[PDB]
Amino acid sequence: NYTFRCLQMSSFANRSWSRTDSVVWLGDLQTHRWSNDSATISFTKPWSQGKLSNQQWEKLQHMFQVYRVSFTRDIQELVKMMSPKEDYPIEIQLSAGCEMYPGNASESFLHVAFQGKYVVRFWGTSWQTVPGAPSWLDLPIKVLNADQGTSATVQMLLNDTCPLFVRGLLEAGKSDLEKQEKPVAWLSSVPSRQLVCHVSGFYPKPVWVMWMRGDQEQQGTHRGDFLPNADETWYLQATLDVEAGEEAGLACRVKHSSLGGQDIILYW
Amino acid sequence: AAVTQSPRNKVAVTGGKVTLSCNQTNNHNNMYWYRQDTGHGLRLIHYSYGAGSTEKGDIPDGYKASRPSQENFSLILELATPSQTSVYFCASGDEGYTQYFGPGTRLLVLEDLRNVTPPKVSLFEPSKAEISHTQKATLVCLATGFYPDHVELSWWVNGKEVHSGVCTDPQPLKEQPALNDSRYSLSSRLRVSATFWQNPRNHFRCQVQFYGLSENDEWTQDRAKPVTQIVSAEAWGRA
Amino acid sequence: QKTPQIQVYSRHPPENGKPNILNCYVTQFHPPHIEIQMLKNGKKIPKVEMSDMSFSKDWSFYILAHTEFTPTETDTYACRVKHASMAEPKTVYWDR
Amino acid sequence: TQVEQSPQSLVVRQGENCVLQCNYSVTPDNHLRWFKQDTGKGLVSLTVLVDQKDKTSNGRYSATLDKDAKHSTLHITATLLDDTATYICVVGDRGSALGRLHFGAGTQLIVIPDIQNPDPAVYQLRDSKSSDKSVCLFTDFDSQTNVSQSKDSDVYITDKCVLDMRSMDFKSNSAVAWSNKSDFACANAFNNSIIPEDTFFPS
Ligand SMILES: CCCCCCCCCCCCCCC[C@@H](O)[C@H](CO[C@H]1O[C@H](C(=O)O)[C@H](O)[C@H](O)[C@H]1O)NC(=O)CCCCCCCCCCCCC
Ligand SMILES: *[C@@H]1O[C@H](CO[C@@H]2O[C@@H](C)[C@@H](O)[C@@H](O)[C@@H]2O)[C@@H](O[C@@H]2O[C@H](CO)[C@@H](O)[C@H](O)[C@H]2NC(C)=O)[C@H](O)[C@H]1NC(C)=O
Ligand SMILES: *[C@@H]1O[C@H](CO)[C@@H](O[C@@H]2O[C@H](CO)[C@@H](O)[C@H](O)[C@H]2NC(C)=O)[C@H](O)[C@H]1NC(C)=O
Ligand SMILES: *[C@@H]1O[C@H](CO)[C@@H](O)[C@H](O)[C@H]1NC(C)=O
Repeated sequence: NYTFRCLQMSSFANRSWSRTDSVVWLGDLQTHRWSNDSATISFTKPWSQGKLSNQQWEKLQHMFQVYRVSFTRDIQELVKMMSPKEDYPIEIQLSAGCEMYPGNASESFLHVAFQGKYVVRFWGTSWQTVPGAPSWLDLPIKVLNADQGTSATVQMLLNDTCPLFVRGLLEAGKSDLEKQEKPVAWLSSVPSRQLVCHVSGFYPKPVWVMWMRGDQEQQGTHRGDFLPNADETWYLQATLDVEAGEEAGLACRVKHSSLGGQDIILYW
Repeated sequence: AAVTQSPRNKVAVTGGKVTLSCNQTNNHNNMYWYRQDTGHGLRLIHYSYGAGSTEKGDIPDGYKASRPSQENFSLILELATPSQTSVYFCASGDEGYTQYFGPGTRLLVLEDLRNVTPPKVSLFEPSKAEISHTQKATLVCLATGFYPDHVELSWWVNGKEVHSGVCTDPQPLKEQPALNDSRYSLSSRLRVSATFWQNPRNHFRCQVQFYGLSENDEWTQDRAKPVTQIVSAEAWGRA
Repeated sequence: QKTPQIQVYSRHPPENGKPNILNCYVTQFHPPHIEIQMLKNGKKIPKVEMSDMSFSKDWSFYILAHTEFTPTETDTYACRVKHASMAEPKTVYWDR
Repeated sequence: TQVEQSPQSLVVRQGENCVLQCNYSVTPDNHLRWFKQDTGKGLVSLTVLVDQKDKTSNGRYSATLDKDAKHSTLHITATLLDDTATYICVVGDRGSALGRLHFGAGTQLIVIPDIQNPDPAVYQLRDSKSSDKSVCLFTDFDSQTNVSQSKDSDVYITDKCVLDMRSMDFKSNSAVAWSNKSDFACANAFNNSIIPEDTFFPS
């Protein structure tokens, strides 16, 4: 049930200075990156071309080499259009791609944030402002929608190219997408008093961590957030309040796909 | 989808303030100014996305822009220099990609105005030989003694301009090529049917619009001030 | 503007004298322009890798820094972050 | 200089076809427009091509655009005199007002008019106000005939020029000569020009 995400982040500091950087994710694995300094898009995975031929890829990259330069000048020209209404510094963020579902069905999106607020999306055959968006955007929208050729292409990329590509990505990357990596747990404590159960290096993300006295799951166990490691595995911790002296006989228990049913039991 | 420019033709001295105006009624948000110099394609100077805004184009240096209103876009040259001699086009558009162009304004910027002189105009009447030989009648108009070469010659018959049967020298000729600020001559022809010319109720007139000083330009010489004016010559057909 | 959250943690179970990797996970910031340092005993660590900057579904930014480090009894490790949203920079120390 | 046109100038006989070329490196290339500009006038739009491989037409004008080759041509079928004009290629880099137009420098076309019934003559015409002033008018020669400037710098001779009486579907070449002095007559006016043998000189 994997989501393919292109994340464009563009900064516009003043009239002249601008940079645009993207990353691409399939699920929670990075497949591409494209740094403002690079003329071309980089693969972060051996399979990042999916099942596209070299022709199909070059053509796709070229589509984008031109979009990057063009997007930039268009935002600049729109700032000229609104001013002094709106002004630099400006941050535009794009989130685009498609979610793939059982078998054939899919759903594409293209969402735009301005100054970190979601305001615009491509939907159907045109750009439209979403709810809560400021009315002034109605001018940029009307101008963007005048560009018939940009619209036709965006429709083609959302409707056809994106799911086609992702269909092929999932095939090329099954091996990495389905990798199983065992977590490793350790315990530690701090004053307030508070026990910690560190679980690190597991993949994929779904995991279970509860403190326990025997077979008794503790009420107050607090799951922290999933933190990433640099080698594409996950880190999580779980904390539990205790009166000093009560540490005796407490276990951290970890369930996870990689372990094939041998839960990690760590006593204190 | 119509656009007008004023003036259509200007003679100006070095250091003069010149203002070129553009007007459009289409309610087009967007206006543009360009200059056209032979051997170059059109070049963008300034543009505007709406009232009270302007933007530098590719060649802004020496021009200020003014967008006082939706209808009006003005190109202002505060200190005109010979290098701004050109043909200037204005344009307008909505959100779409088309730009609708004005008719263009020709500008010449001179170092000195000391030689600006309006033309004398003469009309020469068809030959009786031509009439009998061809059954056609050819008028000739002559414009002489003018400087600089910024003139529009046009023919009018009974108070309406005629283009059919007309041809005017592509270029004026220099009356004295050996001389720096030589004066110019220009000729033109209007050919009609002999019987049209034979009709004593047809008023023919050659008209030359000269472009010179303005009522405001300074004039330090004893001759009549060479203002932008019309000089013309006229005759009635006869049997 | 939103303030940056800094979280410091190690890749492997820390134990004195044993080579490891240290992470600084910086999140929840806008705008994206940021400066991240990783410190040993107050001094900038020289080989620090950065992930590509990214952002979440709430449009806030995040980035992961890591460096190789050896835990000892006496050496302190910290991650120092400067942003527009903060008067002075924020230092979060590693604590096992 | 991202829009090149060829040829820079051409001369054709009335009735002939011609092809004008445009080659560009503008990116992106949303659309291409051909303008016609008459000497001393404005820009009239003939056609605009918008598709990857595109073909258009407008009377005796047709055009092509190939966006991969970044190439466009403009064909004029059966040229007429009024096609004498500069032809300008323009590329637009957006499908919207966000775009910039990139103008070519143009191609200059001159069409030599067909002269169906030549009747070379030099006539003498009188000033309407001053009886004693006159001009000499060389007319109705065909297009092989060239009008040279005089040996005398006090004699003025204008270059050939074609008028079209659209009403009678009739065209004629003309040139004018006059002079400060009056030891000057029309018989001796076009002396320094190769003028046809049968030229009418009325008494
Ligand atoms: C103060 C103003 C604030 C504005 C805030 C609103 C921002 C909303 C912005 C939405 C994106 C605007 C991008 C416009 C991009 C066009 O400038 C660009 C150039 O278009 C020109 O060239 C095109 C071409 O060469 O194909 C066409 O000819 C077009 O007619 C012409 O105008 N357009 C493109 O490069 C076309 C592709 C658009 C790609 C954008 C979608 C990217 C995400 C999809 C990824 C899915 C993965 C498969
Ligand atoms: C491409 O698809 C849209 C409909 O799909 C939706 O919009 C996409 C951009 C993407 O976000 C999808 O996941 C969405 O489900 C078509 O839009 C319809 O167009 C018809 C006629 O063209 C019109 O009557 C409808 O109003 C549109 N539908 C909606 C839901 O807005 C579009 O035509 C497709 N274009 C191509 C070229 O394939
Ligand atoms: C981000 O990338 C763009 C394009 O890669 C850079 O713009 C170019 O900058 C160079 C060198 O400074 C100029 O000579 C080019 O004319 C620019 N090309 C364009 C605008 O298409 C931009 O400088 C980069 N920004 C940063 C901050 O590094
Ligand atoms: C634009 O932005 C950068 C980064 O903030 C700044 O250093 C630079 O001086 C600015 N340039 C101009 C011309 O103002």
